[PDB]
Amino acid sequence: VNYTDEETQKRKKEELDKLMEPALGYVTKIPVNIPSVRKTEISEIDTVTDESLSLVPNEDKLRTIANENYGSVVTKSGSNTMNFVRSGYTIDVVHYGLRDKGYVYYKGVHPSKELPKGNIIVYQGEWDFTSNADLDAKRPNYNPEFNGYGAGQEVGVTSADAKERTYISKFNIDFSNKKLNGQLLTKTKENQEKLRYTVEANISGNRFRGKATATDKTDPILGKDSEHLEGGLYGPKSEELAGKFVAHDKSLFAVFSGKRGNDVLETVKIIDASKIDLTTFESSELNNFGNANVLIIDGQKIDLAGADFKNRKTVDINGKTMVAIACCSNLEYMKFGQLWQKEGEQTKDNSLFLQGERTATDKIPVGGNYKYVGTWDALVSKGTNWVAEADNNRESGYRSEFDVNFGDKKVSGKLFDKGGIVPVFMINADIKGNGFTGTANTTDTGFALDSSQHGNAVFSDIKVNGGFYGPTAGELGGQFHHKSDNGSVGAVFGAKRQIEK
Repeated sequence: VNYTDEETQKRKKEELDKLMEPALGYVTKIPVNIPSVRKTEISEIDTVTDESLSLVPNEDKLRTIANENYGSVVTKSGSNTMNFVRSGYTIDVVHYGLRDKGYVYYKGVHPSKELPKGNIIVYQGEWDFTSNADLDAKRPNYNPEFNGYGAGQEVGVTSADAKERTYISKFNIDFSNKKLNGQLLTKTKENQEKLRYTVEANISGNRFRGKATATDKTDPILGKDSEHLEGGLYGPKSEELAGKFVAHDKSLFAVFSGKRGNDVLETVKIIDASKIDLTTFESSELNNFGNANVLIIDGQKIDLAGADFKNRKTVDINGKTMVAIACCSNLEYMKFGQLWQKEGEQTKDNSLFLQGERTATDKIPVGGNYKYVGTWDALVSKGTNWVAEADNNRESGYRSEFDVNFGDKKVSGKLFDKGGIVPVFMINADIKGNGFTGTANTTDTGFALDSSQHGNAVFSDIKVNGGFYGPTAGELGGQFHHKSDNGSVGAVFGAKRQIEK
């Protein structure tokens, strides 16, 4: 007898919900019935963490099984059309028996940090799917759509098993309203299109969450709705998208991909997420899906929220032990802080990081003068290392204070050492869109690294990049960095808008 875990509808729902988590990609295994069971649901749905488009998920393992047992692996990725996303399958087309038949997947690169400012933008692409395996699901021994005897009965049937059919996808993305509609079609050799699903989703960050509605509930393979469709926009300015949905009965796993035309569109930043390497003082980008309170390292997530003012989070990723100090608890829409790899008592790859969810451009205050109070993190290196570490002291801590004039579109700021009553860094920037750009300066003679003859640090007009974050730009953050021989600095800062008592 075949004993399996009883699952409540609750548990099932939760399991589906967990699949809605953003990721670079997803991949599932095509269900193959063991001889004793009549039905095998889709279940092995794994996230994808690798950032290489050329790497096809589990094509390695499938190749292997196609080697030991003889085998013929065919891989469809849509690599000849897409630049940032890959979707499709890798499948042993000569499959028999009980070994792996293959996998269906999507994956992407550079989760978009810029979106088209508005309007409806069309994305065209393709989609693929795998069914579950079921003997008692009225799947015909001859299928007019899918090759072979009893497709979908013992082994999941895929888009690869389709008789002279192409599986096209079309999307309308309303960037003004952050809504998304779409059609998944099947075109025949006679160039006749058949709608199979319609999709609807809402956009948060660079991800969209919604549903796929099966247009023909009488279809034994493609006839079940999905309330669990999730995907993302990929490419620096949302050039492409890819995503997936799962049928509510786990009887279908579909992936899809789209790409917009060449019409040059005005974009807007929605996400800031980068790090400054504290030994080269270069700034690199971080992957991020629009949630500033999560840090994406090597395709795996790290929650930064905590009960303290700032919080230390230690997470193991690919053997690498990562430690991140993330500030602050009063910042709902941004985080910044320290990030390194733990090497026993040593620490490598030291870096500062900043993340924030940019305010809607049309929601930036047109006028008014506001104070922003927060803190900062920094490393200055000139023979010795001066350091700023985020804290909760408004009076004598490592303060950061900001006067924002939304009328004159200017930002003035002071970055204090602790105890000091004069700032060691001074920021002047100009507001454009939902960001600001400027300069950080030391005083004419700068500030001392250690409190004679200990050195003085001096920095002239270092580029400052920053943004406003939150629904109404009530939070602000920024970074600056510079490496030379007369001295180097990496710094990130964050501040919360004030009201007077």
